[PDB]
Amino acid sequence: MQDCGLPPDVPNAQPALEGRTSFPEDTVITYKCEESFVKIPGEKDSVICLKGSQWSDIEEFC
Repeated sequence: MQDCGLPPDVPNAQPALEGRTSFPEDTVITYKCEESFVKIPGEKDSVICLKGSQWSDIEEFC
């Protein structure tokens, strides 16, 4: 369906979901590093809901 489920689990980061569990195609979700963690400059900190109900890849960035 034209919707993705929960975004991937990134270690030491938490996504901002704004109170929802389902996201429409092209939805961009940004992660914030957890306490005692700082984002690594020049790294992706968000994912996007693409076709097939699949999220784009994201690597640990904290």
